[PDB]
Amino acid sequence: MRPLPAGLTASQQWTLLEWIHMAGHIETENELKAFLDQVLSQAPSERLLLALGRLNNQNQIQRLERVLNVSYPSDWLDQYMKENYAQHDPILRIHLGQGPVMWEERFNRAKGAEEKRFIAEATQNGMGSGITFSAASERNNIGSILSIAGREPGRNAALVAMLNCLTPHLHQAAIRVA
Amino acid sequence: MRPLPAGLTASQQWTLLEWIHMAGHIETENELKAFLDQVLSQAPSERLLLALGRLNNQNQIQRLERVLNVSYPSDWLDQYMKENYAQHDPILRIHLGQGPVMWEERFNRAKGAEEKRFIAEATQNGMGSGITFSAASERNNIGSILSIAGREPGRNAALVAMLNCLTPHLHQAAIRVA
Ligand SMILES: CCCCCCCCCC(=O)N[C@H]1CCOC1=O
Ligand SMILES: CCCCCCCCCC(=O)N[C@H]1CCOC1=O
Repeated sequence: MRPLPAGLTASQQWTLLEWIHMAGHIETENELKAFLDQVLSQAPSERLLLALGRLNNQNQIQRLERVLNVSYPSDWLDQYMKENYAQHDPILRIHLGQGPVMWEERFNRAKGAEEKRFIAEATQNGMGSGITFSAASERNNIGSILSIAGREPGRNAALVAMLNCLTPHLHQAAIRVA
Repeated sequence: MRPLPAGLTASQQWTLLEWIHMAGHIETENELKAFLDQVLSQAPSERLLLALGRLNNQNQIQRLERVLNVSYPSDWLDQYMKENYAQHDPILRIHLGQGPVMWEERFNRAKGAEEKRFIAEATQNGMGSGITFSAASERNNIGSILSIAGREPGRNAALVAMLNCLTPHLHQAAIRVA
């Protein structure tokens, strides 16, 4: 169980409490999207996506089970699907449950030709910077990712810690919804 | 979704945050008992039980699915089973999800002969006073009760509100465990 954030203001503590409390009441996809809309309204980004996947033995997604697009550009997602980006996107190779991953950091470390191609295209589409939080359940090798695009979220240590702590609860909600 | 408590101190707010955060990570019966042990250590009682049941159309338990005895006296539970108290105990007739129920209040309103008999026996066994919190999911007509014996918990408005808010999360955990 990931530790709760230190250094939050009373308002930030209350927000996180509200978020986890609300997450525990989510039963439907509509409720989940609506809740993610509200979370996003508190973050310096307009682009959020949650995905649920079946995992390999190293907690990496081997199959996407459910994608809940809250606010990624539909044209970007259409391209991602058409161009087979799932196979090249470094973010889909994360070991879920191992801590938040900053995209710029991960992208800078990419060496493969197809990976670099993807990164260049993501960059042109305003997706060169962002953060992905994750949680995994080995009850049935299933995990979730919460992705937020932009440079500003990663710079807000409090928000990062709050979203990180929310993620396991979003994961349980996503399992219930699925 | 039940509203979060007003008037909590920062320490009480933190406790509730820790409880709901922890509840969302519970996967096994062992984890659930251990967690309930920790919650009980924060309440003026030594007697706690959680039960999961299938519900009728009015959100009353029609069948007990799982009982997790944390600290009810084993002899009391043995008697409860042997003497068919499930059929007479006013607390098992609660409409789950309709707010905390104070036992003394409920017991004072009992008119049936067998009900009164049960109440007299419960009273002799130190179970004349207490509180039952509840939550229900109509996804599959399933609900949980959290019972705590004693007069002192009910007198602590903050604790009552905190436990009440924790209960839906205990319910989701109990479903996962079952
Ligand atoms: C089935 C295809 C739709 C699933 C797309 C899921 C993408 C999740 C990982 C993620 O956030 N990657 C970022 C990295 C840069 O650009 C993206 O998009
Ligand atoms: C299958 C039998 C065991 C299940 C027992 C469940 C009891 C839950 C309701 C409850 O807390 N009633 C109180 C009221 C006074 O005395 C009790 O015990």
